[PDB]
Amino acid sequence: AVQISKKRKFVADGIFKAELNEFLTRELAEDGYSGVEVRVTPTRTEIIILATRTQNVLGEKGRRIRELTAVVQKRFGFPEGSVELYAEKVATRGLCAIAQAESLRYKLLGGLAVRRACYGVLRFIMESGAKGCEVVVSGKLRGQRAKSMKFVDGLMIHSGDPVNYYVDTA
Amino acid sequence: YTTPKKNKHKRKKVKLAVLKYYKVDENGKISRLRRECPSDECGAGVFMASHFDRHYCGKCCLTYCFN
Amino acid sequence: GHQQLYWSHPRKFGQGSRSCRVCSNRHGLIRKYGLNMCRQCFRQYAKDIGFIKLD
Amino acid sequence: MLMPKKNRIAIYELLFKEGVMVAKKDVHMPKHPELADKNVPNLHVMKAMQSLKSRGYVKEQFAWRHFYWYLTNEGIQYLRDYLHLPPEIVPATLRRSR
RNA sequence: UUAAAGGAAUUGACGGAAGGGCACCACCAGGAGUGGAGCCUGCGGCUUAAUUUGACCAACACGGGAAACCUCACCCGGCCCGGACACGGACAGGAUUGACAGAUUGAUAGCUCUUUCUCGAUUCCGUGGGUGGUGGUGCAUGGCCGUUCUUAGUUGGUGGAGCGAUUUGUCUGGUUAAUUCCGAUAACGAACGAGACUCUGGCAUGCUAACUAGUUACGCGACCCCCGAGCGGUCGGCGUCCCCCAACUUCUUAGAGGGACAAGUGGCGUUCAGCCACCCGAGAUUGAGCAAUAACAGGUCUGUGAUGCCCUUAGAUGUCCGGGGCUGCACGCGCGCUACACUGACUGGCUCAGCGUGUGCCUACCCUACGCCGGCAGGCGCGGGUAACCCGUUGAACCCCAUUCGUGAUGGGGAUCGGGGAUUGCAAUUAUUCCCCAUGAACGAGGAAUUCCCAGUAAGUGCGGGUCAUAAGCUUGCGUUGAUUAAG
Ligand SMILES: [Mg+2]
Ligand SMILES: [Mg+2]
Ligand SMILES: [Zn+2]
Ligand SMILES: [Zn+2]
Repeated sequence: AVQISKKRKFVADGIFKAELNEFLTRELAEDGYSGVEVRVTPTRTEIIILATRTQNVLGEKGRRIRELTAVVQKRFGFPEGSVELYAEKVATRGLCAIAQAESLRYKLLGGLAVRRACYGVLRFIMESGAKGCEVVVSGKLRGQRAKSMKFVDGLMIHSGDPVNYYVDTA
Repeated sequence: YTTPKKNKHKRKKVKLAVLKYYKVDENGKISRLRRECPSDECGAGVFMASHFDRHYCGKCCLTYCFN
Repeated sequence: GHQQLYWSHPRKFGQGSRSCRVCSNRHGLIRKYGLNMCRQCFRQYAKDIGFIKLD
Repeated sequence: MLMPKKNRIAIYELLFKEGVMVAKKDVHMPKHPELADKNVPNLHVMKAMQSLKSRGYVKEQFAWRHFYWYLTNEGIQYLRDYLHLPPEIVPATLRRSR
C-alpha cells in the first residue's frame, strides 16, 4: 500500500540490521560469528554471514542456514522467496575483535587461568599482523572483591577520528 | 501477615455420578425428560436445562422464559 | 480470568501502552522517527542504526 | 496451559511443516500472525513450546522480544507419531530446497 | 605489662614552607542577576491507610520522573495461573472446562452460593522440580556513566647510578594553550595523551549542475500617470522542456577543488624557539567533538532474556481489575517564571527569521491550506502533503510609527476566587488544558551571602524538537536585537 517517509525509511532498515545482528550474535556466538552484511534489492535480498567457522553454520546438507533463513523470513516480514543467507569466511581470524572476544569467552568457560587465556590471545593477534592490541578482563577474579587485569601490548591510539576505523572494539 | 477474612476455597464441582436422562417403559422406548436446545446446532442433541420451572441452553447461553 | 475483563483497561493512548521494541521498558522511550527503543540502550545500537556522533 | 486440542494440532502442523516457529513475547495478543485462522492467542503458542522444551524436543533462543524455536530430531520423531504421519513425511528441515 | 618501640633512605599525600606558571566551575574591572515578593517545580520535615522510591563540588526542573486511570513499586479490596516437566494418584459404572436466573458483589468477577445444563483427556490432586519478581544486596558484579580531571600528564626497551625500594631518561634556563618546542645533557631510541584529525562557521560574480531552487530578460494581462504618453513605474498575476511559444547561475541548494602558513614587513629575543606590531586579505586564536595512565568501595540490580547470592512463590512480593495515593501542609532549603513601571502599559497601524517536525507493521491518533458557522476557545464541509513538491515567500516577538495614561500600589502587577462556555478522553472531583466576565493579593529593585559570563558574548525576545490523547514556568536546539567591563 502507501509507503512511509524517507527519514523513517533509513531508521527502519538500520533497526532491521541491528535486530538480526543481535539474534545472529546469540545463535552463532559459539561458532565464530564476526558480524553480518546486508544488501536489499527489489527481489531476493542477500545477507552474508561473516562466520569464521563456516563448517559449523552448515548442517548435514546445510540445515542451520535453512532454518536460520526461516526465522529471518518468518519474523521480518518477508514472503516465501525474498531473503537468502550465505556463510563466508572473514580474512585474518585474529584481526577482527569480535571473533576472539568470543573465542576467549569459551576459553574462560573452559576453566583456564584468566592470565593464561588472555596471553594466548594477546600473542595471537600480535603474530597475526597487528599494529597493537589490548584486552581488558574485569570482574570477579580470585578474590571476593572484583578487580580488572588489562594486558596491553604494542601501541594504540585513543583520540581523534582515526580511532573509528583503525580500531575495532568488542 | 494475617488474612483474617478467609477467602474460603476454590470451585469444586458437584460430582453427580449418574446420567439416567432417558426413562424407559414397555421393554424399550425412546422418551426424553429434558428439553432440547432450540439453537441452530443441537436439535435433540446437547440438552436444554430443566430447573424448577425454566429452561436454559448451557452451551450457547440462550435461555427460555421463566415459566 | 473470565475474558470479558482480564485486559480490559484500555491500553491505547498513554505511556502504559508504549514500550521498547528491543528491551521492553515503558519509561524514557523515544518514539521519534518510529524508533521506539529505550533511552538507556538506544545508545548501544546507535551506531548499528548508523547514527554517528559529530565524529 | 488449558490446551484446546484443535489448536494444538494447529500449532503442531505449522511447527512440523517447517522446523521453526516465531512467537513474540507478549501474552496479551489474541491473534498469532502466521496462524491467523483459528483465532488463537499466542498464550498457547508460548505454553505449548514451554512443554516442548521440557521434553527436550524444541530448542529456544530469545531475540529482542521474539521467541525463536528449532526442531531437535527427537522432537521430529515425536511429531510424526502425534500427528499420526507415515515415516516419509519430513519437515522443510532436511532437504526440500537444493 | 607489651609485638614492636626505633634507625637511615625511598615513593606518594599534605604544609596557616619557599620559587615558577595557570583557571571568569578563581579574583580584579564590570554586566545580568540570584538571595526579599507572588507563583511553578524538586528535596527535607510534619501529617497520612499509603503520602512508593533512588541520589545529600561530583544530590535537590535529577532517574530524560509534565503521575487524572495505565505507567506503579506504595495503600485498601477482589479474580486469575500465564505452577513447565518427572513420578504416583485420580481416573469411561462419572478426572475436568464453561455458564442464564436470582440473596451474593464495588463489579453482568459462575468470586462464592442455591439449582442445573454444558466442555472431551484438555486437566485436576499429591511430591520433587522449574518458573516469574520495578523483591533485597551497586560494599558480590558486568556494562555504561560521572568524577580527582580541562589541567599537561603517563610508560616500557637498552644503557648509567644505587645492596635495595627506586632513580636517570621525564632537565639549569628561554619559550608555548600544551614535557609545546629550542638548547642543555648518562643517556639513547620510542609509545600514549597534547597536537594533527572529523564536524562546523566565515570566503572564492571561479568549476560541475538544477519544472521539487531561482534570477534576469522577453511576451500577455492589470493599474497609475503633469496631459495623455511610454523601452515610464508597480505586481510572489500569467507564460517562456510541455516537448524549445528564452537564456543563465549572482542570489538558493550542494559536491569537488582552492584559500592562511605566523606567510610578508619592521621591532624584540642567544638574532634560538618564539613574541609584539602593522600591510594585504573573507578570515591573522570560529565553535564543538573524541580524549591517556592509574583510580573512586562515586551512581545505577527501578531501564535490559547483563547477572551471582539471598528472599518470595498460589491467603503468592507473579499478574490483572476497581478505588485511593505518589499533588496531602505551623515550617526550612534549591533550580526557575512573572514583576515592581513612563527607557513603561495600553489601543491601532507597520514591517523582518532560522533550526527543524509531520498519516503509524503491532499503534487507535499526523501537519495544516481554503470555505462557511461562532464575540472566544472552537465546530463542520472540502483539499493538499510520506515532503527544496503541501502547510510555507513559515507575514515570530522584541523593535519601529502614531494614540491614550500621567508617578497614585495607578490603565503597574495579576496572585487568589465565583459563575459560565468548549476541547482531549473509558473517566476531568483533589479545578487536564484552553476561552469569557468578574474579583484585584503581596510587590517601591531586595541584608549577610552567592552564581554565571569577556564578542555576535552577556542580556532582552520569540520559534521549533523532546515529553505529547489531552499539554511547557522544564530541557535541548534555533534565529532576532545587541552591549557597558577586560587583554591582567
Ligand atoms: Mg535493568
Ligand atoms: Mg512612573
Ligand atoms: Zn446449539
Ligand atoms: Zn529482601
